[PDB]
Amino acid sequence: ANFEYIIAEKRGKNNTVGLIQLNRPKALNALCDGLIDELNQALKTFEEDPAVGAIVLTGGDKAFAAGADIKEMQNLSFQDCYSSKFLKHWDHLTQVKKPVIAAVNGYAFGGGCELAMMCDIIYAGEKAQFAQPEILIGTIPGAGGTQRLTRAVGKSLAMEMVLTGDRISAQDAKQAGLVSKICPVETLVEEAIQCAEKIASNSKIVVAMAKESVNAAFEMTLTEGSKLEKKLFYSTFATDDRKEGMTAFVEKRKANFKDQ
Amino acid sequence: ANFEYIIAEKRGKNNTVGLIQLNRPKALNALCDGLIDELNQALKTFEEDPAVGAIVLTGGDKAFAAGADIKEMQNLSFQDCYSSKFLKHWDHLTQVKKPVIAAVNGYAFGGGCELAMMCDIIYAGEKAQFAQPEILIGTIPGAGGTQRLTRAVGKSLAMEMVLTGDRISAQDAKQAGLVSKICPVETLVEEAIQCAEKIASNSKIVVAMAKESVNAAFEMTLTEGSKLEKKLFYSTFATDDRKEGMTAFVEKRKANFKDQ
Amino acid sequence: ANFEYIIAEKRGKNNTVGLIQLNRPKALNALCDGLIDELNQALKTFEEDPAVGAIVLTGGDKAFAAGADIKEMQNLSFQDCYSSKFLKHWDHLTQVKKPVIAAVNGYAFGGGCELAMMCDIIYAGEKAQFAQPEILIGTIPGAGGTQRLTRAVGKSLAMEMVLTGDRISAQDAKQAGLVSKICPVETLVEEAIQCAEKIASNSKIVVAMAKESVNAAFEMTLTEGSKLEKKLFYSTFATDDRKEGMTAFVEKRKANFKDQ
Amino acid sequence: ANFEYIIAEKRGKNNTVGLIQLNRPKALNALCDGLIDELNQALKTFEEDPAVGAIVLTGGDKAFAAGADIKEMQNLSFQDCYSSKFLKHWDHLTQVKKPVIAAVNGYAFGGGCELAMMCDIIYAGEKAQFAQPEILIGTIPGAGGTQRLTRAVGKSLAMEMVLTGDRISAQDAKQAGLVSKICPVETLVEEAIQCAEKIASNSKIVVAMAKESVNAAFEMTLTEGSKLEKKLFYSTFATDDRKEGMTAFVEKRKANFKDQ
Amino acid sequence: ANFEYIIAEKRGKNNTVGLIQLNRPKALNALCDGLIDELNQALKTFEEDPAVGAIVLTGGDKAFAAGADIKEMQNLSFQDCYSSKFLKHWDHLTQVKKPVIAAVNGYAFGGGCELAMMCDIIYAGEKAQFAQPEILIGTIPGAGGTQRLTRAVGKSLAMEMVLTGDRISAQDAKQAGLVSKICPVETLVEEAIQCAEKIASNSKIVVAMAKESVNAAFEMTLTEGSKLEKKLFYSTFATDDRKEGMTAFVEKRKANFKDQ
Amino acid sequence: ANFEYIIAEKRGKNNTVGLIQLNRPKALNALCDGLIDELNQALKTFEEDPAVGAIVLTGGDKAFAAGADIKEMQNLSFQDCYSSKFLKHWDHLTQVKKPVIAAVNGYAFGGGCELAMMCDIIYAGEKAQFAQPEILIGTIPGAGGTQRLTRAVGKSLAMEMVLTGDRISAQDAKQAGLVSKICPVETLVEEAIQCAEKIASNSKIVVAMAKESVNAAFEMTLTEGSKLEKKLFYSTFATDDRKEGMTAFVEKRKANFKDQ
Ligand SMILES: CCCCCCCC(=O)SCCNC(=O)CCNC(=O)[C@H](O)C(C)(C)COP(=O)(O)OP(=O)(O)OC[C@H]1O[C@@H](n2cnc3c(N)ncnc32)[C@H](O)[C@@H]1OP(=O)(O)O
Ligand SMILES: CCCCCCCC(=O)SCCNC(=O)CCNC(=O)[C@H](O)C(C)(C)COP(=O)(O)OP(=O)(O)OC[C@H]1O[C@@H](n2cnc3c(N)ncnc32)[C@H](O)[C@@H]1OP(=O)(O)O
Ligand SMILES: CCCCCCCC(=O)SCCNC(=O)CCNC(=O)[C@H](O)C(C)(C)COP(=O)(O)OP(=O)(O)OC[C@H]1O[C@@H](n2cnc3c(N)ncnc32)[C@H](O)[C@@H]1OP(=O)(O)O
Ligand SMILES: CCCCCCCC(=O)SCCNC(=O)CCNC(=O)[C@H](O)C(C)(C)COP(=O)(O)OP(=O)(O)OC[C@H]1O[C@@H](n2cnc3c(N)ncnc32)[C@H](O)[C@@H]1OP(=O)(O)O
Ligand SMILES: CCCCCCCC(=O)SCCNC(=O)CCNC(=O)[C@H](O)C(C)(C)COP(=O)(O)OP(=O)(O)OC[C@H]1O[C@@H](n2cnc3c(N)ncnc32)[C@H](O)[C@@H]1OP(=O)(O)O
Ligand SMILES: CCCCCCCC(=O)SCCNC(=O)CCNC(=O)[C@H](O)C(C)(C)COP(=O)(O)OP(=O)(O)OC[C@H]1O[C@@H](n2cnc3c(N)ncnc32)[C@H](O)[C@@H]1OP(=O)(O)O
Ligand SMILES: [Mg+2]
Ligand SMILES: [Mg+2]
Repeated sequence: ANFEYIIAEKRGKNNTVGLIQLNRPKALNALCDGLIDELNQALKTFEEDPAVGAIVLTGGDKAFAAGADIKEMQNLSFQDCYSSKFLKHWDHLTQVKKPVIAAVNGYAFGGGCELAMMCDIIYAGEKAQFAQPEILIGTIPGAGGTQRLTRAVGKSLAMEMVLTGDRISAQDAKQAGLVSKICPVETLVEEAIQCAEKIASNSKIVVAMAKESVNAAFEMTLTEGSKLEKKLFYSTFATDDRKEGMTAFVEKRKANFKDQ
Repeated sequence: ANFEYIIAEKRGKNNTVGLIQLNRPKALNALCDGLIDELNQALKTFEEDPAVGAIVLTGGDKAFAAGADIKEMQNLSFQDCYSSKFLKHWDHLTQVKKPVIAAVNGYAFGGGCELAMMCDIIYAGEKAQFAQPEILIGTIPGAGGTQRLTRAVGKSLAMEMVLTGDRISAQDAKQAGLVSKICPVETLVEEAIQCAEKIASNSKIVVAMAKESVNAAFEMTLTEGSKLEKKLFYSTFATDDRKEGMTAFVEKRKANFKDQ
Repeated sequence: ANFEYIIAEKRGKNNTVGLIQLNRPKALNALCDGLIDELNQALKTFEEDPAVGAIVLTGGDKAFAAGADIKEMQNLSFQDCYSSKFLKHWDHLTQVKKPVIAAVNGYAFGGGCELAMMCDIIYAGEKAQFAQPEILIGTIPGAGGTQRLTRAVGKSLAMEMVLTGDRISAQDAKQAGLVSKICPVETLVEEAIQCAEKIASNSKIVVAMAKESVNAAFEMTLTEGSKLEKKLFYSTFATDDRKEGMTAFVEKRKANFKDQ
Repeated sequence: ANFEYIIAEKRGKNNTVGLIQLNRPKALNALCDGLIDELNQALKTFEEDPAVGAIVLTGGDKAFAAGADIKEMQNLSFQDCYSSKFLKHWDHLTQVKKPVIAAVNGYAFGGGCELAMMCDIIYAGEKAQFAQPEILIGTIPGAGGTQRLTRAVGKSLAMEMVLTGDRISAQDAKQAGLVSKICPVETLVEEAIQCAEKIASNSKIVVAMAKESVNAAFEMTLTEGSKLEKKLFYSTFATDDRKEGMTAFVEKRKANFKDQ
Repeated sequence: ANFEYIIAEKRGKNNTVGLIQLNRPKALNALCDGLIDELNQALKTFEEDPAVGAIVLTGGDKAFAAGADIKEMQNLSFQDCYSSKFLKHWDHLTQVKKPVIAAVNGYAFGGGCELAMMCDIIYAGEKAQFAQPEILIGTIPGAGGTQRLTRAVGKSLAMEMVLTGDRISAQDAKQAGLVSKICPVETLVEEAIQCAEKIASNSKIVVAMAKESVNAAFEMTLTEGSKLEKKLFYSTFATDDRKEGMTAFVEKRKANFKDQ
Repeated sequence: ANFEYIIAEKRGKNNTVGLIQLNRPKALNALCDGLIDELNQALKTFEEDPAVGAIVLTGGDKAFAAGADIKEMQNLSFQDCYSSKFLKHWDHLTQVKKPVIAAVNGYAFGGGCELAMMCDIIYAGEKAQFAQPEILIGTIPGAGGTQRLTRAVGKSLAMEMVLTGDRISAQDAKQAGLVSKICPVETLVEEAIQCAEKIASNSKIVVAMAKESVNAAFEMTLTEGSKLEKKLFYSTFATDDRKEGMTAFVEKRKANFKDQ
């Protein structure tokens, strides 16, 4: 559809991966309400499509997302934070059932780093940079900059970034555990699509159950997380893909999953 | 007693280290019911042995453990998994009170990675590989593979492995946090025994309390985890080894612990 | 004030950073009760000063802190713990609202490692070393040596250090996530003061909210932690520094925070 | 609007209370998808309405709600539950930030008891009956019938109701703590509206913060829940109603809250 | 089988309920090692029986259980308690998948109250009494006496019983939430068996899922409890009894469950 | 002493119970900073006094405590609450390791209800009343009024009291779980002292462990709470009172505890 701030298209072979690109190179991909709206619409369309198995959220080659639009929240009041339209539709990424890969190129600061952290996998470019400069403008992160970041890179580095606003390179993010792979700036998006393709080639119902169990590691205690994982594991046997997948292995052949 | 799938013996000076070697070079150490039953028996006898202070779990030079036998759970239905005696004796390692070290040589896939992740310390070989290919056969990890992994390597890398099934090298595991030390393939087992020897050289009662204190980090909040650690710290003053160890510091000599 | 174990002074330009140096180059900065008292007093004075924005905790070039004085706790009984004046004023550093940076040079063992882990940021020297040798004296870490360590470096490395007492290098500490920056031995203290200055230049009220939100990651679930972050983010709009910081950005100028 | 299964209207003086009634006497107010969709619409309309301060959910004199429509979920398969439009929009009532009072008359079984427990306050009639008969049809509660009930009436009584499917009288629910007030069958709705009017007479912002603080008790530990309550207590000081409410108290007059 | 301290028999029509009666009227059913072992054996036998659907745990008319045998743990030591197993095998009731009903007649003190609290449902006689007199002998509860009690009766009453050792009447336990139904002394066992029969008539697989859902209300947060309950609810559709139960309702007939 | 708002004295035989009375009949025992400062001092001296075993907190015959002084927080700013001295030192009552009983007579509103809930046991008079009218002045509870209340009386009643500011009778508090015993207005304090004396007749070190175990119910999961109870149960064997208490029981005599 006609989008002013993003470009939604299905990339890769078999049209199984959905690429959501943020088109705003004049503001370094500023996350305004209009952009967030289009982003949520695209995510819903790809999540409600049987062909799409995974989504790849990317930006530009110079900056993935420079965070929220300060020009909009400048004059916001405290009362305008609780009972208003402003800043309420940011956590839609956390309610998606299909895997979402984050291709980060250039600056990913504030809302951008929060947007990437909300995604399952994060692929960063050789020149990518992450930071939480909220402290430099008199505010703190508001979408996971102090919760997901701390759990990923630890307290020592999280405290520094959040309290100093300094940037970390893609290498430090890889070494700290924030990102899983570093790819060239020219092939970052292609590598993310290739990864999404491999993920979409598996049983979607099982992929969702897996994502749910992995995400449950930050909301439960290990003892209960294990029991919840085993219950989801038991439930996999109710699907036909489980029988097909295991039967293919014993017969030494490729499995043909039907998403059921 | 006789064993068909494992080799159990005591190693190290004074025979203070119990070695459990998975012996099935034809199935890449497939974790079948027979192997798990013998593994639990080997863990039990070493647990009830007052001479053994630590246990070392190892496999083969090419494969540590390939996971559960897919040929056995192929025909299993949902009703069987929930209330039938097939997949119910995998979590005995979590109940072992003595420290356990996992000498991972070669493939540690699926149940193997979980088996190693359930131990306290994991020593990996130069050519060791870890993966969670459950998604490739139409299922998800069922022994905490999505809980302990996520807590160690992070959501980004854990999500990829669980959703893509791709392998990670020993170097990637050491940098993430899954394994602590990388050893040559020919010296892995001996170095793990040498580490177990150092552990067994301390008071077992205090070694058990310390092991329980570390495990509490994944089951309680940081506030309550510190209070529990405080009470366990106070409990050490009720043992003779505490007085002996501290007295062995003021007096410049070697401590002679008595496990009491 | 006159101190016998520490040297409290305000370093850096404009006197915005408070430095607490443990001066005991004969027992490797053994954390005696008298030292802990002076340390708590210095922390209180800096925390109750409108000029100090951040604190830097450091020791000697050869040793940061060798842990609690075993000479004192040698003869303590089980009743003397749960019920006396012994080992009770250690966790005061956890209640300090202002950021604290740990400049670790040389040995940081036992209580010294826990003392460093209680801080928000840890800068380690090239020759610095961390360890938890409590197991060698018949005791276990009782001030967060297992809780804050396991959550940072992982179970495998934490279990090893706690059950073996081996020393990890500054490089390994950074790769695991315990420390954020590896600074030269001759410039460690200066770099830490510079970092503290960069933190003390931001809105103190916002810096406090940021620290508390990051600490919440270890006390709450990811869902509730995100909602607590939301309310804290909303509360920033009630301060004057929030508007000044954002207006300066829109106007492309420097922000002059008033700490309110 | 044109509702086929509900009757939404603003009752009470000043139209500050929104009444949502379920009109399906021929099915004991069975919760079908159409009924739930209309229920969610009425909730959103009253939530966005600036005049409505509280909502009152009620049914018939003989049945509040007899649970979900079994005729619809009869042929549903396991795959249908994890997809395909089925059973997703039931928890919308928990996201309503405004207080909701449940006026229960007659049968409140299964989904009806869950819907009542989802509300903040529950007023039951002299003849009201609560039960969880899911077990009698080969299923279990799926919208909190095993979590909120257990937390209110205890494990002993919750187990009996869930495992046996027996009913409890309004007198039993009040003594157990499930309902707060027992009103006559002829004046249950009026008393519920009166309670809603009293709640809609104070600052809506403070009412929202209060409701969130109460729900916080079931999502965190007592230590963290107290700190959030304290932070919310600090936050309300930024509102004008806080100053007006207290000023009126000091001056012995009626406070005129402006909801800001 | 041959039991010296208990009487295990299968009571009720169709032999679907297993009754475990503690036969020791000379020590008020003091829970000794031998008694606990026999109790565990009887539980295991009933749990591994395809006919028994529920278990009824009862004692004498004057005493259900007077707690652990002080004559055995008198000369015990801290070392013999932490490492050497002398007190374990008590939590065998927490691992039972089938519902267990506690018919409490007379004294239920210390271990007896803990034994009853570990069961799912508790039926108390008109003259039954509950207490935690551990404080009177210089000890505290050790089998969840403080955890399960505080979560049912409240902090005020729990604190009083634990710090004073006073007894509460069956009526008080009923109003507080520790007992669900008060039965006459001469009909307590029969009514308890009747309730067990009502539980032993539904799908065992679904009854187990329901019990596990209720037990989970004390191990995690509400938001996570709702998710697990919803997932377990979805899983019930993979069983045959679910379809049979719902089809019988639509057809207005009795359901014939087959435990699958 | 020279107190101006309270009357602290040691009542009961042998002077083993410390009575703290709030003397302010002209303000319904308003909790101002001066009262709280003296209350903390009275709690400190009684906690350090080796003869006092329990404390009893009481008010007047007409009012226990009418909440914080509104006239002192009227002109407070959002920055003052977060940075200034105002509204601090209220949680000291929760840090008292010795048991504390709350004798509530008359009004217990706002801060008074929270102050009473902070104690371990609450004895209420026949005419006592509890309420949380904070909502009527444009504020919410700020000392656990929602956390501890909801966890005791339930969500249904807690929501009503917090959102309507309605008063509940002493009978309602007893049936809900807020108070444990109701006593005549003329003998409330005497019965409270008698209860405190009973608690003071047992081993203080064990009484402390017991209180710590009960408070643990509101900070951890049921699984972890049970394990901590066991460790505290094991730690009790290191005390001499444990041996004395059990030795007296088997010998049918009265135990002479030595507080160690
Ligand atoms: C609860 C739901 C909402 C909560 C979400 C959390 C709140 C937030 O995210 S706060 C926003 C965080 N702040 C930031 O991330 C950093 C702000 N941006 C910057 O500092 C810099 O622009 C930076 C470092 C990224 C790159 O700087 P630089 O290369 O020098 O180029 P710069 O001139 O500044 O940017 C070019 C254009 O991008 C604009 N821009 C950059 N970032 C933003 C932004 N966050 N908002 C609005 N405009 C922006 C610039 O203003 C400029 O536009 P123009 O000249 O037309 O006015
Ligand atoms: C908690 C209750 C249970 C929960 C546990 C969680 C569930 C699981 O663990 S699922 C099992 C894990 N999944 C996998 O391992 C995917 C399997 N991929 C492989 O197995 C590959 O063998 C791999 C990559 C390890 C090595 O590949 P490769 O070197 O080419 O050897 P391969 O060709 O497969 O043959 C070696 C022998 O090992 C057998 N084998 C390997 N893995 C398994 C296995 N998991 N089960 C049974 N047999 C196996 C092979 O079938 C083969 O035997 P054979 O010639 O008689 O047919
Ligand atoms: C509230 C809960 C708080 C408690 C939480 C956990 C409890 C603890 O912290 S236990 C203490 C930590 N344990 C340890 O450090 C094990 C000790 N190993 C060492 O201390 C070594 O000295 C080490 C490795 C740091 C450096 O050793 P090295 O360079 O060879 O020199 P060394 O001779 O040992 O030290 C020089 C002086 O420091 C003293 N010293 C070193 N550490 C300590 C100490 N922890 N306590 C007392 N004195 C110490 C030495 O005794 C020696 O003094 P002296 O010559 O007068 O006898
Ligand atoms: C997020 C996941 C989704 C959310 C999970 C929640 C889903 C659930 O698990 S809840 C489903 C469980 N609910 C129940 O079991 C209660 C079922 N109802 C009954 O058992 C009885 O009707 C009962 C006990 C209320 C007594 O009613 P009674 O006085 O005997 O008269 P009865 O004839 O049964 O009812 C009159 C009409 O109501 C219908 N009715 C009653 N309940 C239902 C129902 N739950 N569904 C459909 N129709 C119903 C009856 O079928 C009958 O209609 P008709 O004659 O036209 O077929
Ligand atoms: C990891 C943790 C696992 C273990 C944790 C469990 C911790 C515990 O349970 S500690 C035990 C706590 N229980 C108690 O304190 C209650 C002890 N019993 C009593 O106080 C009283 O006997 C009471 C009130 C029940 C009834 O008293 P009363 O009616 O006057 O009759 P009484 O004479 O005392 O009892 C008759 C017989 O029962 C014996 N008996 C009663 N209780 C016990 C007991 N707990 N242990 C051993 N013998 C007991 C009596 O000693 C007496 O035997 P005998 O005449 O041969 O000496
Ligand atoms: C975060 C750290 C701090 C957080 C703690 C939480 C914050 C709070 O507690 S907010 C305060 C909440 N408490 C209240 O709102 C109740 C205020 N009290 C009342 O309203 C009365 O008790 C009431 C009407 C219920 C019964 O009182 P009543 O017998 O009718 O006569 P009343 O005039 O009100 O009382 C007599 C004297 O008591 C004074 N008084 C009563 N309550 C207070 C109070 N909370 N503060 C100051 N003075 C009070 C009255 O002002 C009056 O004094 P005066 O004649 O000199 O003006
Ligand atoms: Mg890491
Ligand atoms: Mg109750």
